[PDB]
Order: sequence, then C-alpha cells, then structure tokens
Amino acid sequence: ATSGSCKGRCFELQEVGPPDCRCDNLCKSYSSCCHDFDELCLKTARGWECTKDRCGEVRNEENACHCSEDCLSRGDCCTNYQVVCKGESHWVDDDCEEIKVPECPAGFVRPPLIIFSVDGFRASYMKKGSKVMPNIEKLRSCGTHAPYMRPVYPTKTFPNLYTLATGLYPESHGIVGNSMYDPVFDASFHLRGREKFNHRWWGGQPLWITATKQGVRAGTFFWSVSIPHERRILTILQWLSLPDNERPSVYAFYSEQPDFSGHKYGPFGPEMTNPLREIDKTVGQLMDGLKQLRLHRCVNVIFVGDHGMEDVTCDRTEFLSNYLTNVDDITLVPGTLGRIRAKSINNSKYDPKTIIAALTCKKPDQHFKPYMKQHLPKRLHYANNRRIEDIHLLVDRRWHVARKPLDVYKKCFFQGDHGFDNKVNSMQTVFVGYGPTFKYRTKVPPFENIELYNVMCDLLGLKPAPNNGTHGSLNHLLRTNTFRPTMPDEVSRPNYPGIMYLQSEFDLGCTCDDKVENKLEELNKRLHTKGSTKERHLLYGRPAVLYRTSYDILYHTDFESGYSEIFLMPLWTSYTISKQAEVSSIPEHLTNCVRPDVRVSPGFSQNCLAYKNDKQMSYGFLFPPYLSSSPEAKYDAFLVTNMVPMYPAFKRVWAYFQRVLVKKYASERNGVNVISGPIFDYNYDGLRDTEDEIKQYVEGSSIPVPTHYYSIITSCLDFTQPADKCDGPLSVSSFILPHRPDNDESCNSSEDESKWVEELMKMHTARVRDIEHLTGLDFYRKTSRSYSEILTLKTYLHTYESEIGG
Ligand SMILES: *[C@@H]1O[C@H](CO)[C@@H](O[C@@H]2O[C@H](CO)[C@@H](O[C@@H]3O[C@H](CO[C@H]4O[C@H](CO[C@H]5O[C@H](CO)[C@@H](O)[C@H](O)[C@@H]5O)[C@@H](O)[C@H](O[C@H]5O[C@H](CO)[C@@H](O)[C@H](O)[C@@H]5O[C@H]5O[C@H](CO)[C@@H](O)[C@H](O)[C@@H]5O)[C@@H]4O)[C@@H](O)[C@H](O[C@H]4O[C@H](CO)[C@@H](O)[C@H](O)[C@@H]4O[C@H]4O[C@H](CO)[C@@H](O)[C@H](O)[C@@H]4O)[C@@H]3O)[C@H](O)[C@H]2NC(C)=O)[C@H](O)[C@H]1NC(C)=O
Ligand SMILES: CC(=O)N1CC2(CCN(C(=O)OCc3cc(Cl)cc(Cl)c3)CC2)C1
Ligand SMILES: [Ca+2]
Ligand SMILES: [Cl-]
Ligand SMILES: [Cl-]
Ligand SMILES: [Cl-]
Ligand SMILES: [Zn+2]
Repeated sequence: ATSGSCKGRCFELQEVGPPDCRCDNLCKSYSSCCHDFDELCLKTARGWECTKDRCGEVRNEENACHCSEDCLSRGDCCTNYQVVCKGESHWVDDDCEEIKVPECPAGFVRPPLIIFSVDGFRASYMKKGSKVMPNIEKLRSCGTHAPYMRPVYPTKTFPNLYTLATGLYPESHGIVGNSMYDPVFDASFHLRGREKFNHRWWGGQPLWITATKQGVRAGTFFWSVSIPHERRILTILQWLSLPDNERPSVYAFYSEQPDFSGHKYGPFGPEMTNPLREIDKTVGQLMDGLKQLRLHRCVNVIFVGDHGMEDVTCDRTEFLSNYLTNVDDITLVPGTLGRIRAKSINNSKYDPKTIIAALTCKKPDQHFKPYMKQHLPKRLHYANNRRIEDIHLLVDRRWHVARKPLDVYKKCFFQGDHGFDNKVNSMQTVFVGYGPTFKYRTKVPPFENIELYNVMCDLLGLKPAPNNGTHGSLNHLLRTNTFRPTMPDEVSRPNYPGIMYLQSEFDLGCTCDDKVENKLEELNKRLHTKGSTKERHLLYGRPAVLYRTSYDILYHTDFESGYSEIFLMPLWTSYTISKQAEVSSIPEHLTNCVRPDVRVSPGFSQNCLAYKNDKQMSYGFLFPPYLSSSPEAKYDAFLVTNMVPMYPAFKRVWAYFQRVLVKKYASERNGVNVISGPIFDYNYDGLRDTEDEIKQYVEGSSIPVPTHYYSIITSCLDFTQPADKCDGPLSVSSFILPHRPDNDESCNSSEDESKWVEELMKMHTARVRDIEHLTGLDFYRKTSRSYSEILTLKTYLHTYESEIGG
C-alpha cells in the first residue's frame, strides 16, 4: 500500500518499511513511491539556473530551485544563485589556493567526503578533452591526480563500482560480471531486472555500511536512473544543510555519461565532446553549491571513473559457430569477454577439455584465447567464485566474441565497448582528489582501484573492513595520514645449518661427475657457505616467513636460499647479476649432475630416482648454472637443494628466461637482483597452499608440484647507479608463470623461444604483493626507503603497454 505522502519527506535518508510509501531516492526502482513523489520531490519548474530577473523573487514553492532571498536559509538555492544574483564568481573562475587546514562551518565534526563517479570516463579524456572541461581540469591540477587508475577485471560497470565501494576483487565481493548465474542459488543476475536487488549477490562490506556501523552517516550510493543529474546535485546540497545529528558525512554522485554516448559513437567520436561538457557543467554546479554553503575549502571531493572505453564494431566479432560444430550444447556469456558452460547440466556428454582444444590456436588471426579459469594470469584475480565459469575467453582489445551470428543481428548499433583485460590502455580510467586532506598540486603514480576503499576510510576516520588494498600504499596521496603501517612480524625463524652429513649417507639416485678436486680457496669457500657475498646476493634483507614452518638459510658464492624442509625445495632463492656479468654454458659432463647438500639430511632432500620414474616430470634449478661466477662456483648450482620440479614443456620457458633474459635485463637496468621461487595454489584462491591442499606430487615421492614459478627483479630506479649499490628509489618488475605441461597457451611455441617466451612472461606480469599473498613471504624488509614507498613498490605492476594516461 503506497497511500501515504512525501510532504516534507523528499529524499529522506531512512528508508521506511513496506507497506508504507517511500520518499527516498530508491523508491522509483522498487515501484513503491508515494503518489505525490513526482509533484513534491521532482520539481522542474523554471529549470536549474537563476537569471537576473528571478533575483529577490517571491519564494514560489513550485520551482525546481530558488533565487528568492530566503533560499540560503532554506538550503535550496539554484547552484548559480550567488553568481547571478549576488555578483559572486564561479568556483572555476577563482584562483586556486592551497587548503592547508579544513575550513569548515560551525557544527562540521569532520570534512565531508563526496565521491563523484563517472561511467566510461577513459583516462586519456583528461588531456584530450581538456579544452572543454574547465572545472575538472581545475580539480585535477590544484588537487592530487594520477595519470590513470587501473580498474578491475572484468572492466564492466558493476564489478568496478562495487570494488570501489569495498576494496575487494570481484571474485571476493561476488559481482563477477555484467550478467551471472549462481548454481547454489539456481538464479541469474542482469543489469536490467529486479533480481539484482536481492542482498545475497552482494558480498563484503561497502563504504556506506562501514560508515554506518561506526557512527558515521552516509548519503545513498544508488541513485534512480530517472532522477536527472541536476536534481541529484541539489539533493546532495540539501542533505549538507541538514543539522549536525542528521547530516551524512559521505556522499556519492553517479553519471551515466560518458559511457552511454561512447557505446554509440566510440571513445573519441565527434559526438563525445558534448557529454564531456555536460559532466563538467555538473561538476561546476556542485562546486558552486559547495561555495554557496561555504564548504568549498572543507569538503574532500573524489573524481573517479569505473572503467574506460574502446573502439569496437559488429564486424569485429568472432563467432563460436566457426570453431565448434556442437554450438547448441553450450551457453555463452558474450561480448568483450567470454564465459562458457554447459547449456544443460542434464548431460554427462558436454566435455570442457574438447571445447577448449577446439578454441585453441585454430585460426592464424584468432582474436580471442580460451582458458580454464585457474590458468588465467594471476594478476586478474578472476577465479575463486562459483559464479565464474570454468571456461573463459580473453578477448583481444577491439573485438567481440558471440556464439552465432543470429545472436548479433537478431538478439551495427554500437561503436564502443569495454570489459577487456584491465591492463589495456583503453580500459584505464581516472582519479582526482581535491580537498583539505589531499595534497596540493601533486601528481602521484598510477594505482589500482582496489586501494581506494582504505583511503576513503582514512578520509573519514573509519577502520576499513578486511580488503584487498594494501593499507599505506596510497598514504602518499594525503597531506595528513591517520594510518601508519608497520611490517608484519616474522613467524618462523630460519635455521643456519652447517656441514652435518657425509656424501655416503645419501641414497638419492643422484650422481655428478665432480671428483676432480690449496689453502687460498678453502678459507674462501668457507666464507661463501657462512655468508660473505650475501651482501651482494641479498640486497633488501631476507624475506620474512609469515607462517609456521621449518626452513634453512643456505649461503653460496653466487646465491642465497630459502630452503623448506616441508616442501623439500626453496621458498625463495636470491641472487645479483651485475651489468658486466657473463653467461656460460652447462658443460656436457655436468648435464645430468645433481649433488647432495651436506648441510641438509637425506630425509629432507629431493631424490633423482623419482624424476627418473616420472615420465611427465623433469627438473630445473632456481639459481641458473648459466650465470655461475666461476667453474668452481657452478657446482653450487647443481645442489639437490637448488632443484625444483619442471615439466619439460615448462623447462623451455624457464631455460630461456634464465639463459638469455636475465642477462638482457642486467644490461638494460645496470644489474638486477633476482628472487625466484615456487608457488602452490591448487585451490586458486590467490593464497599460499598448506601442504594438505597439494594435488600433485612427483610420482612416488613427497615432492609437491608447484602450480606456478615467480621472479621479482629489482634494480635502481636511477639506472646510472648499479643494482648492488643503489642510493635511492628502486625499480621492480615481477611475474608469476603458470607451471603447465604444455605450451598450448602460446600459439607460436613451436618457434624459437625468442618469438613467444617473453610475450608469455609479459602476459603473466605480477605485483610483488600478489607473490606475497601466494607465498606467505614478506619482501624488502631492510632498505633505506620509507615503508610507505615500499608498499607503493609492492603494489606496482609493470604492464608492458605503450605511453598511457592523462
Ligand atoms: C581479498 O580480501 C578478502 C577479504 O579479506 C579475502 O577473503 C577472505 O579470506 C578469508 C580466507 O580465505 C576468508 O575466511 C574464511 O571465511 C569463512 C567464513 O566467511 C564468512 O564470513 C565473512 C565475514 O563477514 C563479516 O565481516 C565482519 C567482520 O570482518 C562481521 O562483523 C560482519 O558481521 C560480516 O558478516 C564473509 O565476508 C564471507 O563472505 C564470503 O562468502 C559469501 C558466501 O555466501 C559471499 O556472499 C561473499 O561474497 C564472500 O565470498 C567469497 O569468499 C568465500 C569464502 O569465504 C568464497 O567461497 C567465494 O568464492 C567468495 O570469493 C563468509 O560469509 C570461514 O568459515 C573460513 O574458515 C575455514 O577454514 C579455516 C582454515 O584455517 C578453518 O579455521 C575453519 O575450520 C574453516 O573450515 C571449515 O570449512 C572448510 C571448507 O569450507 C571445511 O573443509 C572444514 O572441514 C571446516 O568445516 C575462513 O576463515 C574470508 O571469509 C574472505 N572474505 C571475503 C570477504 O571474501 C581474500 O583472500 C583476499 N584475496 C587475496 C588474493 O588476498
Ligand atoms: C541498474 C543500472 O543500470 N545502473 C545502476 C547504476 C549504477 C549504480 N548507481 C549509482 O548511483 O552508483 C553510485 C556508486 C558510486 C560508487 Cl563509488 C560505488 C557504488 Cl557501489 C555506487 C545507479 C545507476 C546504473
Ligand atoms: Ca591457495
Ligand atoms: Cl559479463
Ligand atoms: Cl613445448
Ligand atoms: Cl604448510
Ligand atoms: Zn558501458
């Protein structure tokens, strides 16, 4: 029953309970508004601006906004009221002055936060549309800004807004796409439709709930599509005139532009100039209204986008029908990404192995690449949810995938889309912060949108719920912090074992041709097994082990590890390759050489027989023999304690990285420090496995098989100084390579490794923070750098895209 009234209740903040008619900014979407909502709460009379002739008018209540004398007192002047009627200047026309301290009216307990979020606002608009966006450009240059901000995958609207709100990856918050099916529910979820209003889709704790539970009041985040933008601004400004005990501290505004147009005209279509002018106009309204209320040096404002927009046309559609004969057995979630499942789970027929193989490298020009989800690059964090179908298609920028052509012509009207991989430049979006708490005229490096929840909590005095941000990593945006991060404590201390075992105690089936054996180089190799060159091979301290386990630090002339007695292989192996260092080969008599380590018992060692009896599984080394400093030191690289299991297919990638690329990187960057190691993520949750989760061992052994291998490659940002003597900031790139028994992912893998290997490594680029989650290690513990800067460094991603931003 919707028979009450909205008289003096327009946009009430406390949504009331059915049946009783609602007057809040969501009632439209629940068809439950009172009959007089429109009349009272959605006035349009006389438009949204004052003219010289409306000035000092007699308050007429039918007007959408007022230019009457009493209007400041009522809190419902038009945004431009002071300008037109009281000879004031527009906010944009004022010079910008640093806001060193909040300048808040009596009663404001804390600077309010306003989040101005724009759909489809591609990063490069900040430069390319600069001439038509004066307000936005003032915010950007007077406040703090990034050249761009990286969205989450998929680069769709709901996954990204709800990531902004929660600090979580879509796999965790549960909104994993524009549309989705959940099997435990048995239900679907669509942009259109009323199913999406049910609470059970929505995980984590969004900002407005974090605020509420901690005593801070929030304006709504969700606005109804049919409430125009100018009313939404006026509503925020009304709310800001409420009394202290009722007034919210955090507000959001959403724009459907420029996404809406961009889908029609493409990102840079001529029709795109006017949407950008409109957004800007709206921003101007807000800032003018803030200045009327004397809040313009009090409020923190965040101008943030959800995703970008790419050029995409109907004729750049790949059809599953041209790859499969069995197209009726499947369902496709289509578009800029693909997700395939069985059409009927009635069937023990449908087979995912065959589907994938039918979509792998089938046409030279193929504009997509199929994946089981757990083999997606780990940086996408797109797998740990039952709503993510096992089969995924990653689509080339600028293309679509559809099931069949009737699907595209009976179920070209579009020149723009989005949803691609979140490293793609076109998909990048924007960030500006302006206000007392933000820095002044400061550029910051690009960052990921998962990090903002933490900062908005900080801006508000809130303790963040657990999230996927690294709290501290964005402290450099803020003039005044309020959160001071500290390093997690080491949980397991290492053992420093000495020589305890005689070769004859080892029965590992391991042999080496090494018995061609001086007071000079016997003091020498004692210093190298104690830790003399550890100052050049371990540059930033030993990683801390953040869980309970048993492990040994092993020192060597050329490298230091790392060594786990539970997993029987290193957790980490560290080494430095200076610009001048030279590559050698594995001499022939040493090809099959594996040596027992006399610091480590037989029972905590790998054995060579298990590899002999395992026909799928070979082995490799974490510190490469190829980069030995001397023929004598090269014997160190063959220790059984440096060995790890590697599929032959994977050894081709790994040897190329070790033999060619490490040296190339040391050339380009003037020395690199490398840390490499294994990763175990059998349950694809992005988190280090306990031993009882490992699904594969080297046959007949307790030697677990890694899902991935990582490397972190550090040098000096100022590359005129060498890696092992760097005075200031560091530069890093990292990867997490999937440990696969075939190279089906690389369509040119039958060519020389120089044509396909490095391309794979780039696809599987990672943040040091990703590796931390996956290993339970903590890196960069002893540097000269501030911890904040190090957290920034740990969140960096090297993307391999060309010149990007705004
Ligand atoms: C990114 O960030 C996130 C957030 O930090 C990280 O995700 C977190 O990671 C934790 C470890 O994986 C995980 O802990 C689990 O949680 C189980 C219960 O979790 C429920 O409660 C959560 C809390 O909500 C409350 O929060 C505040 C306090 O913070 C309260 O005041 C409020 O009242 C809140 O209600 C809740 O968020 C969580 O939500 C998920 O599940 C819902 C499903 O209905 C979804 O709606 C929602 O979207 C979430 O979905 C994600 O997470 C689930 C897993 O939780 C996952 O399946 C989905 O794919 C999706 O991705 C829950 O409702 C708890 O029971 C777990 O404990 C088991 O294991 C431990 C091992 O030591 C044992 O001690 C324990 O016995 C137990 O085992 C038992 O169960 C086993 C298997 O089930 C069984 O074999 C065994 O025999 C036992 O019976 C464990 O602690 C967090 O829940 C998770 N949080 C979120 C928000 O996802 C994430 O890892 C980060 N990512 C990276 C890459 O770093
Ligand atoms: C169903 C549909 O087509 N649409 C819902 C839609 C997006 C969500 N809307 C919003 O006001 O959102 C503001 C907002 C900001 C931020 Cl930072 C985070 C969230 Cl979760 C929401 C309402 C309009 C577009
Ligand atoms: Ca795991
Ligand atoms: Cl989707
Ligand atoms: Cl191969
Ligand atoms: Cl363990
Ligand atoms: Zn869109």
